[PDB]
Amino acid sequence: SGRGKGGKGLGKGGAKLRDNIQGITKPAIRRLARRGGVKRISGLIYEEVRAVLKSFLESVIRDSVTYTEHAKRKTVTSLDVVYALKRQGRTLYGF
Amino acid sequence: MENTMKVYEKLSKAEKKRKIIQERIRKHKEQESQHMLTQEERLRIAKETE
Amino acid sequence: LLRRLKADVEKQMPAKYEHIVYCKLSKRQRFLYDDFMSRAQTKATLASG
Amino acid sequence: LSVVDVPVPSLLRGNLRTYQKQGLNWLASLYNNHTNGILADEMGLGKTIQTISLLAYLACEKENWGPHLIVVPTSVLLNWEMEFKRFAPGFKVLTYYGSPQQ
Amino acid sequence: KETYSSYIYKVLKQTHPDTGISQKSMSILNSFVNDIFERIATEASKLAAYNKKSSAREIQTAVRLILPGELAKHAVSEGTRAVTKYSS
Amino acid sequence: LNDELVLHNKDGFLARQEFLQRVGSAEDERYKELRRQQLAQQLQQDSEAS
Amino acid sequence: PHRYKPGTVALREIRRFQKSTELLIRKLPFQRLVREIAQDFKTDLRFQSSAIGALQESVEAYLVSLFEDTNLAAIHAKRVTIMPKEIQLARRLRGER
Amino acid sequence: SRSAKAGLTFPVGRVHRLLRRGNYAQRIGSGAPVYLTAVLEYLAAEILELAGNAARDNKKTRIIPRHLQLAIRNDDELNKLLGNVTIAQGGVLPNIHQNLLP
Ligand SMILES: Nc1ncnc2c1ncn2[C@@H]1O[C@H](COP(=O)(O)OP(=O)(O)O)[C@@H](O)[C@H]1O
Ligand code: BEF
Repeated sequence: SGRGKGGKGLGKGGAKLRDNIQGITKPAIRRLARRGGVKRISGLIYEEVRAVLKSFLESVIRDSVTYTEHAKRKTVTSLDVVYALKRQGRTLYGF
Repeated sequence: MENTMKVYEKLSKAEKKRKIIQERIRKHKEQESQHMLTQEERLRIAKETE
Repeated sequence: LLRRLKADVEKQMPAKYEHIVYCKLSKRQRFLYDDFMSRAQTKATLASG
Repeated sequence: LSVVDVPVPSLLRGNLRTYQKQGLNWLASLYNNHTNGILADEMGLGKTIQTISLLAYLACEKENWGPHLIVVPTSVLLNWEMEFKRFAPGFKVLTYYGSPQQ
Repeated sequence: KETYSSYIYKVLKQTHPDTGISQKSMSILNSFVNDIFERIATEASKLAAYNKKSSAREIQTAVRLILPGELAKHAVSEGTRAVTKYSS
Repeated sequence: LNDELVLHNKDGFLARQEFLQRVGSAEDERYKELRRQQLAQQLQQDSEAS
Repeated sequence: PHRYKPGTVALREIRRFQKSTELLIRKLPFQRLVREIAQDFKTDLRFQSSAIGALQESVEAYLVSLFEDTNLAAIHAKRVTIMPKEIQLARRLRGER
Repeated sequence: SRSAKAGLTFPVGRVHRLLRRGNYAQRIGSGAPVYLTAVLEYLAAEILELAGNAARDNKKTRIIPRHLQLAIRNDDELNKLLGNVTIAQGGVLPNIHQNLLP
C-alpha cells in the first residue's frame, strides 16, 4: 500500500477571446434604407453608415455609463438611456 | 374629427358590403362545391388517382 | 399496447451474430489520452476554473 | 380476443402476410371503442403497411377519409409518400417541406 | 407608487367609450404627461426667477410661449374656467 | 509505461495550448491598450477643439 | 423571365417597409456590437436587455431620420443614387459634430 | 373632491406633492396649483381623441402605438410642439416622391 506509486490522491486544485467585433450587415442596412425611401443606392454607403453607428452609439454609451456611475448603481437599467437621449436632443418615449 | 369619422363611416359601409358579397361568394362556392361523395363516385375518383 | 418480436416470423429469418473487436492504443494517441486524463483527474477532483 | 376480423382492403396493392392482418383488426377494434393505440412491435416488421392498411380500411368500410396527418422524422419523409405509392395509390398524398415559397 | 393610469383611462372613456388601450401606449402616455409636466414646471420656475422677487399668472404665461398659440388660447381659457369652477 | 508517459507529459500537449492562449491574451491586451490610448487622444483633441 | 426593370419592385418594397414598424436590426449582432463597444470601459457591466432594446430603437430612429434627410438632399440634385456627398452634407448642415 | 368641485379629473394633489418635492419655488402659487394640471388635461384630451380616432380608422378597437404615432405626426401643430422626441415602436408616414414614380 505505502510502497509503490499510483493515482489515488485526487488532486490539489489549480486553474485547470474577449476582443469582440462589430456586427450589422449589408441586408440590414438595405432594409433600413428601403424604410427611408430610396429608389437606388450606390456601393459606398454601408461604410459610412457603419461610421455613423461608430460615432453615435459609443458617445451615448459613455454618457450613460458615467451617468449610472454618478447614480452609484453598479448595473445599467433601461431608464438610464432616457437621460442620455434627453440631453442629446432626441428623446424616446415608452421607458 | 368630422372628416375622419365620415371616412370611418364609409369604411364601415365598405366592410358591410364586402361582408355580404363574400357571404354570397361562399354560398356560390358551396353550390359549385362537390356534394355527396357516396360510394361509387368516391371509389371512381380514388381509382383515377390510383 | 401491441408488441410482436421476431418470434412471430422465424421460418425464413437470418440470425444476428454479435461480435466485439478489441483495438489497441497508438503511441501518440496514448500520450494524448494520458495527458488529458491526468489533467482532468487533477482538475475535477479539486479546485478548477 | 374481442376483435372482429372482417376487412375490405380495396384498391390496396399487395396483401398482408398473415401477420399484419391481426394488427389491422386490432386497430379496427381500437377505433370502434374510440381509444388510442400503440403499435410498438419489433422494428422493421412493416409498421407502415399496417397503418396504410388501417387507413385503407377506414376509407373503404367508412365514407370518411378526411385530412389525416403523418408526423414522421425527416429522413423517412420521402419514404412514406413512396410507401403507399408502390402500395395502395387510391389516396391523395401531400408532402410538406422545402422553403417558404413552394 | 401612485400610477396615473386611472386618470388617462377615464379621460379616454369620457372621449371614447368603446376604444381600448395597449400596454406600450400606457407607458407612452405616462412619459408624455410626466415630461410635459416637468418641462412646463421648470419653465414656470425660470419665469419666477424672471421677476426680481421670490401664482397663476406665471403658469399662464409659461404655457403661453411653450406650445403653439392655437392650442395655447384654449389651454389658458379652460384653465381659467377650471379655477372659476374651483373658486367656490 | 509510466516513465516515458511522465516525460512526454512534462513536455505535454496542453502546455502548447496554454502558451498559445497566453500569447493570444498578450496581443489582445496590447490591442486593447492601443484602442484605449487612441480613444483618449481623440477625446482630448475633440475637447481642445471645442 | 419574370424580371422587372431596376426599381420596379423598389417602390413596392419601400411601401412594404414604411407600412411596417418592426425591428429592422437583428438582436444578436446588435448585442455583440453593444458588448464590443461597452467592454472598453469597465467589466461586469451587467446590461439589462431593455436598455439595449432602448438604444436599438434610438439608433434605428436616428438612422431613418438621417436617411430621409439625405434622400431629400439627393433629390435636390438631378440624382436618384445616393453617394457620400449627400451624407456628409446632411451631417454637416445640422452641425451634429 | 377638489377636482370634482373644479370640474377636473386629474389628481391635483399628486401634482402638488410633485411640485413641492421639486422645489422649483419655496412657496408655489397656491391660487391655482391645479391650473398647470388643467392645461395638461386639455393637451391629454387632444392627444387621446386623436389616438382614438386613429385607432378607429384602421378598425382596431385598442390604441395601437402606431395609431398614436400617426395621430401626433399628422397634426402640424403637434409636430411643432413635440418633434424632437421619438416614440417606441412608432413609424413613418408613407411619403413617396411623385417624381420618383416611373
Ligand atoms: N405486406 C408487405 N408486402 C411487401 N413488403 C412489405 C410488407 N410489409 C412490410 N414490407 C416491407 O418491409 C419494410 C418495412 O419498412 P416500413 O414498413 O417502411 O417501416 P418499418 O421498417 O418501421 O416497418 C418496407 O420496406 C416494406 O417494403
Ligand atoms: F424496422 Be422497424 F419495423 F421500425
